[PDB]
Amino acid sequence: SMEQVAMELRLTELTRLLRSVLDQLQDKDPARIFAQPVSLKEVPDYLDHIKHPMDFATMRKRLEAQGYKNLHEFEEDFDLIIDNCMKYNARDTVFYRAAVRLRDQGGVVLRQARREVDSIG
Repeated sequence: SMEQVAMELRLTELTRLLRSVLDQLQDKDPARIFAQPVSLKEVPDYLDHIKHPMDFATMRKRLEAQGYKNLHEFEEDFDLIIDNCMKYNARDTVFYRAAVRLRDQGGVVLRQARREVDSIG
């Protein structure tokens, strides 16, 4: 149906906007601490601690399959990146600190992304 196509075009345009958002958030991680999944070879207990691991490569795979239906879903995954790190790692670590700085810097990007999502529809 034409209605189905129109909905598909809206999801495509959302995907474009989310890709730009993703790029901007990942620029706020110049150390590439959040770029890839925590390796279970290197941190074998990780899944005892963290029940829903997340990282930027995993988000990018979801995104390119148009797997984010709205901005809330994308933000949920971004928050997992931060929140998982802040639980597993202590306050005195480069990991935790990186997460805090990513959260603080990413909030600015996401604030305007929400306005754009609402504005364009």
